[PDB]
Amino acid sequence: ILEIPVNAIVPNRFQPRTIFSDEKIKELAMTIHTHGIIQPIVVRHTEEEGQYELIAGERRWRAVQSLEWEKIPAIIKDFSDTETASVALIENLQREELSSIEEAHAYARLLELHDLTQEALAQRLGKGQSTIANKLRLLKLPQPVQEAIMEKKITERHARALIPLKQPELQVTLLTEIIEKSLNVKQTEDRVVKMLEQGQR
Amino acid sequence: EEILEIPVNAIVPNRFQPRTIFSDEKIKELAMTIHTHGIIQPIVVRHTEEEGQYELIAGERRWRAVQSLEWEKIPAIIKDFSDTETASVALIENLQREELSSIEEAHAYARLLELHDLTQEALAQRLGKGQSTIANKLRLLKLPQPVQEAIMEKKITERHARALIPLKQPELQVTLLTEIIEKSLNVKQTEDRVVKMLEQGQR
DNA sequence: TATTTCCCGGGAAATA
DNA sequence: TATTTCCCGGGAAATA
Repeated sequence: ILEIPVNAIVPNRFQPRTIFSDEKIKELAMTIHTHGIIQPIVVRHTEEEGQYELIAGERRWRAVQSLEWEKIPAIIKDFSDTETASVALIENLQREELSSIEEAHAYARLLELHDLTQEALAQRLGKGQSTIANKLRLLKLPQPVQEAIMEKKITERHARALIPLKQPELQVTLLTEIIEKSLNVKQTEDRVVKMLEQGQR
Repeated sequence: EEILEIPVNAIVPNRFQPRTIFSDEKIKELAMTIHTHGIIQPIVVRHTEEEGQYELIAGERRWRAVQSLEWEKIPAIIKDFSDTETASVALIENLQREELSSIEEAHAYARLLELHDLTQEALAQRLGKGQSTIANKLRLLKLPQPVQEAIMEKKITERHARALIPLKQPELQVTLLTEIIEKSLNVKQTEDRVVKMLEQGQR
């Protein structure tokens, strides 16, 4: 038995997220408030270190979330015969892909250090000179926008669509609107066009 | 160029490269390809600060395969690269990461479904994908081996191979595969070329 | 391994 | 090199 952070636990990832009745949870939380915690939750380790995935006791975990405890008693499971092999597969599938700005910084360094042409770099990476150029352009964008690219909140084309505005204040404005209204790039491109007619008036 | 045999014990991973994670099965799969035909693409290394010790530049995967095969020696190409060159070679490789082919993913999905007795829905949930995306990959496993190789060798795209499935006859599919390559057909054309061949099945 | 339809961002050709 | 244009396969919603 181990006490683990309530924030570290996530529901069973293969199953759909369960939705419990507030009354049934309150009814369970009142059973914990009276008699205490009686059965610890069962979890395992995720790909990340500080993070656990719930196997059993999702109901009890939710009860202690509402009771606002920082810690929850838990039983860790150390499975290998299948788990470790499958975790290797799922990780080999969900390979961590570098963001536009990450690549842009990588391209910038490679061009500075080894005095390469964009053509030369594009050749090596099996890409078009224009693809390299349009990534490097993103480096001129405001740091808030660059973070949104990294945090994968927006796509490359989203950030590219902001470049024409040229004014950092106008860009960070739309960035928040893109996220809040979940705008696609086609919408984002139009939203820019319309703001460059408000620049005329 | 020049190939030389060096001690497996003398080689260390690329400093600037992040600590790689390889599947024991994928390594064993490579080691068994070396054990059978007795041929390896030689690793690229350089000399360290110490003598008789080499630092790996490329081919960490192949080096690991020969470690498990328990050979004392590994064919290698020495390069006089500076800490900057070595670091940039690590970057360019970290950029041009080998992305898994449709068939590779299909085989991965099939195993994951066999192992954990999961639904396609369940797997799709875990991988953050749509049930249909999982289904349509697994479908490719029914295609002729020539077509499956073309996917792997990246001669055609997933959607190309998917478009062949309706031509339920393996002979008709391998026919179009060659036509897709020869005429450099996109998927839209390949879909039409199939429709037209299912009116030649009527005639 | 169920299949069809089709929207949309990657990314490169065209262009400056 | 930097910028504009826009085609097309990934991949998921819909599934006469």
